Amino acid sequence: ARIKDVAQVAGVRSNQLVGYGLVSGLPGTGEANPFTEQSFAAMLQNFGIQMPPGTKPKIKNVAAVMVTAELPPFSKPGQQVDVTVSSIGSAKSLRGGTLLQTFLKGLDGQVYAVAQGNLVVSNPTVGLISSGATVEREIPNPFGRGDYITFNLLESDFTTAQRMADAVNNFLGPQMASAVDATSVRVRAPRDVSQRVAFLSAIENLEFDPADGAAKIIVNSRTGTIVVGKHVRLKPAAVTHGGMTVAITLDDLVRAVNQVGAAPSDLMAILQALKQAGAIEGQLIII
Amino acid sequence: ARIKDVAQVAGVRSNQLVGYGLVSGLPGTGEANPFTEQSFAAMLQNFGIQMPPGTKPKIKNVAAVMVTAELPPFSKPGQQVDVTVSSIGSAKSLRGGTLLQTFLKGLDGQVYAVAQGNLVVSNPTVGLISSGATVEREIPNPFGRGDYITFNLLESDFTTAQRMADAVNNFLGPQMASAVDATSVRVRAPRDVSQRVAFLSAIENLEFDPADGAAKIIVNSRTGTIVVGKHVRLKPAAVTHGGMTVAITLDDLVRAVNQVGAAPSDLMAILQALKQAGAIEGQLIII
Amino acid sequence: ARIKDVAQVAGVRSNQLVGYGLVSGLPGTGEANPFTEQSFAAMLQNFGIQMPPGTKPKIKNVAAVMVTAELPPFSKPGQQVDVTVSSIGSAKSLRGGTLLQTFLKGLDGQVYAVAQGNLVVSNPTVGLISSGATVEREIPNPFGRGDYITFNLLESDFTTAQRMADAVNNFLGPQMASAVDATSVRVRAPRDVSQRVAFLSAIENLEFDPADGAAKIIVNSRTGTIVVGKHVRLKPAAVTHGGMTVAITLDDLVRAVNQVGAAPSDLMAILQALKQAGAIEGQLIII
Amino acid sequence: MGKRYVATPQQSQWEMVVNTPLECQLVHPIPSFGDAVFSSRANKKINLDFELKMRRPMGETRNVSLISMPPPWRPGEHADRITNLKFFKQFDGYVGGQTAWGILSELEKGRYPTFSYQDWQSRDQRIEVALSSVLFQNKYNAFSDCISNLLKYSFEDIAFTILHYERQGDQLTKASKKRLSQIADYIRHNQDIDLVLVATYTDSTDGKSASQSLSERRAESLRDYFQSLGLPEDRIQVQGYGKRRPIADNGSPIGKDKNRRVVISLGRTQ
Repeated sequence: ARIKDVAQVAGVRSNQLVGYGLVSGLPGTGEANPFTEQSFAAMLQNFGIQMPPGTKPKIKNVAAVMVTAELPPFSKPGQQVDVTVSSIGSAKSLRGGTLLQTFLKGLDGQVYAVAQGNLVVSNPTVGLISSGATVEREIPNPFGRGDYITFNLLESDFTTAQRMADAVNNFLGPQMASAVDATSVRVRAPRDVSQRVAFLSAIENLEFDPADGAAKIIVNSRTGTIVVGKHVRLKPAAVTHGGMTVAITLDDLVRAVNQVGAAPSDLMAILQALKQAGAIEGQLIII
Repeated sequence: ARIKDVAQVAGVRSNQLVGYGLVSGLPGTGEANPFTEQSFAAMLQNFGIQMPPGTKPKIKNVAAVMVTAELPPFSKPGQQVDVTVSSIGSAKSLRGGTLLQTFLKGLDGQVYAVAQGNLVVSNPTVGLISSGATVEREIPNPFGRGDYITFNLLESDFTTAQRMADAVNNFLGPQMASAVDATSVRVRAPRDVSQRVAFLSAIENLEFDPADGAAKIIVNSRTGTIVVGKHVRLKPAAVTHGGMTVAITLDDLVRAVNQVGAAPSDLMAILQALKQAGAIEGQLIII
Repeated sequence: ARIKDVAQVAGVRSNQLVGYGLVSGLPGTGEANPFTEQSFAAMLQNFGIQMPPGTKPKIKNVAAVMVTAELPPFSKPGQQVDVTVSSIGSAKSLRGGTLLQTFLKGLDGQVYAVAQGNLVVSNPTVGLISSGATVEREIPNPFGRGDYITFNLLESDFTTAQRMADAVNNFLGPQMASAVDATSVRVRAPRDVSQRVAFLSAIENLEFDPADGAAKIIVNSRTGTIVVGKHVRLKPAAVTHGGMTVAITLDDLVRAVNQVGAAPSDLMAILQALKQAGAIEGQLIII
Repeated sequence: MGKRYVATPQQSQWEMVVNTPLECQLVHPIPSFGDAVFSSRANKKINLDFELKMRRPMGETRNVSLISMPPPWRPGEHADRITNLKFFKQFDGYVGGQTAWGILSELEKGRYPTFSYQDWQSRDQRIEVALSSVLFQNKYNAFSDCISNLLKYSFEDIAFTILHYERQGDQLTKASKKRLSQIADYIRHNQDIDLVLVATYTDSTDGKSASQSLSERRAESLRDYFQSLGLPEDRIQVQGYGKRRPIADNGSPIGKDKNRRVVISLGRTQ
């Protein structure tokens, strides 16, 4: 696995932008909500049409939506990012709509992008635009600062952190990378920003073997799927479910489930009994 | 991949223009909204016909619309750009309409284009005009300033940025291009604007191989499609879904889905369990 | 069994983050609860739209939810974690929704993550997001402090604690690890944080045999499954159930159950009689 | 600015070109400049040659400065002046003795050995040539292993050999068999050896005809052995001189044993 596949550079982050806007050009599948009409009236005032107070627009092709964009790291003004458009009123469908000018604000309350474009919906009330938002401002980055760069593991593990440190040391030389915890690995990097990009290009393509990790059993209590990871061991026991008795991975337990009618989701309750009896060498996680 | 295919020049941007207008010549598929009638009355006053106050026009061939145009970089007065016309009232169809004179305003509130023309609609409430807007004003550009030009990658990556820098250096000579982050590459350029255009013409056609990028799994939660990118690796595990057990890309998991009735969209929930168990070497992205 | 499979490092803990948010883009399966409308109005005020007091939004695509995330140990800012989204009002379904910006608070009342994204629901009122929460703050750790590290057994046992101590001593040398109770094992570790990670990497992969543990019988009173562990012995006795008499693991008792009609869950009551007569060498646990 | 020739981390590669018990050759290609070759050869003494081989030959003899420059990705570390060499005209740069081992050591620490000098082909301007340490460790381990598995004798040490026979029998003594095994190893690993000259001759104890017969039988046994090593028959030469041409005083027990001997002389095509 390449380092870039299983890790991210510290300080090189994404940012989330959110804004309110109106979607027009709907085939009569718009809203009549008070906030939609209020926003529509304000927008019309912005163009020189001001209705008398208390006038009902009777609009049916306009829907109020919430626009969200994720700003990739090193985003420069003039670039385009995707936006997700979701209806917040009572519009039946956003299919075929057009997002009007909406300003996308950061967590500090400043506008960083402007979103327009045509919605592509499949849920008819959520659509996407491939280049809806144009980046208008930059977010500063700590990437070029300091005397080292840091890799953050996507899956935290002490062994994976140490193996990535060894991979860099073998490639470059001794005392070059060090694991500071189960997630972060610090690599000494050049001070020049151009040399650091060239340096990081060679390092992020290094190959190493991530560790297997702790043995876990993942149970989706609402879907019924049971994922048993590697290194999970079930201690032998006599399991009596329904009217039949079986002796002890899931293959034997699934057969015991199939013996009686019961249900494939009855296996989720057999594991909990095994966990209580100490017959599982691992972690039973319910998601 | 050519540089012009995978990158954009910094400072060479598009601009978005928006305006309000009326669409006439509709076969009785117009509006009766108060703002449509108000705008119609103001337009008629602009031609010497002023109805007494409180007069209802009873118009049925006129619809109020929002007109949007994108101004390409280096747009000169006299050029024509496309406009998207979307209905904002309650008109049933814009098919066969004619957009009347509408002024398109920039983000600074100034008029940069005037839009007219004939609508071509397929959604019957959104139409397009191939040369609707005529550019009337210029937007200044920083392209000819400075001692360098900058390329912004469409897909940000450290390796792609460095490979594009090497491509320029190999073509021209040493110390010519430098990658300053994962997105931007700076190339030294002539001071003369005519020589810079000739210089950029040779550079934007250079060929190089963009990097593969980080391994990702993209799941469209509303359509059901799952796109597994290159370099994604699934660690072996025992997955029990429904009543059958399978052992471990998607091909094996799709067969496990097809074993039981279930649904092709049940695979989206199997991946989340694998992600929780640490059996995915990559990023699971939900769009 | 590896040490990392059956034990956890003391001081290396997870943290639970909880927050309130709204889910938009629902196909008309939203709420009308007073708190949903109040939160929606406050959110709209945050964007410049303030409805007059007493205005009913009449929203149908918005649902109020509770967002929960678990913060893994050594979580750094910029990382992404899963979030579970559960409806708390009266929404019929959260399928196809979009979680709006919600702040996830710790047990001390401070915000440590921000959650957004697209919900993936199978129960239609609970959904999951694979990278919903972005970590924004760090929680300090006592991992690098002191002159030793401590392993906490997932299944507490004196023999397993001593065997893990012997496994470390055999690998490294005498007087290196010591069991302080049935759960914890203390291993002397380097003072340098980088050396401690390298040290812990070698130690957590050590293999040893966990002890069998106390003999137990686990009975699920609501499912009917009876899990009889190893080392459980039933003393011989004459059991008369229904109209037939049997003499004495579960196999004989299951046959006695099958003799009469009765039910497979009548075995749970036969064990209690055996427990009262002192015919069980073990613990009868009801879960 | 200046011309610096170094392999970037994406370009740096080290290779073990010759890996035999007679020679070791570790090669680092310096892009746009040439090669850097470390060579060790089977010998009784510690030997290493470093050759900076240039595509465009050295224009003039120049004083060269060898420094141990830290790589860019090591801020806060200073450069160590290693030494001053002389690169000669139309010859590859050569560093030998302890300095070549020091270059290997500075590469082991993760540093860049840099040769700086004024290039004649470059309008007499100062240029730098650096050896990259990227992807050096594994090939340095392989190089150390091959150096470990080097013969402890050279062609000069075995080219002339004199072996002795036992008092009774047609077999060589213990030490003579050991030396013959050494010769066989060197021959089997060296393909440049063309000629083998064998001159058996014995003591005066037996009769002249008997002496000649013994000497010829011994010569034929040695010729068959040398054939077994793979040399073609047209290369081996064997002659039995009997009890004639004594090198020691016949009559003394030690003298007769001295004369009971074979001469083996190798000849190579280097």
